[PDB]
Amino acid sequence: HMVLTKKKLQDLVREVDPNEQLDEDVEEMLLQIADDFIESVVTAACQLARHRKSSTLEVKDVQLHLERQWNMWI
Amino acid sequence: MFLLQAPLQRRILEIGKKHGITELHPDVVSYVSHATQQRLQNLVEKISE
Repeated sequence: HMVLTKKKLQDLVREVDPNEQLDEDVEEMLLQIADDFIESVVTAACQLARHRKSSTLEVKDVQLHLERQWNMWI
Repeated sequence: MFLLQAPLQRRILEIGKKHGITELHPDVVSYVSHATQQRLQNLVEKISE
């Protein structure tokens, strides 16, 4: 099932550059990338969690992976 | 929320089952949504550059 809409994607695009409609194929590609991202991130996080000898997914886990494999600091 | 809350929640919960995870803290969904928005935001910025 869809986790991101064409609309919400387009708002994101607009936010970066108000006058710039993105090519549909590029929209699909990006939607696909968001899917791979959620997949890999959550998957890698669950590993970190399981390592904590835990079973509940927590921000801590996702954040740790983002910082380490993506150097994303949020 | 940038991403669709309900299906996101379900999909995260779904990926966890395959990886020893039984539960997930509530705001984890929002966090993932935020991270995904950043992932896409950077690519778009780069693409427009």
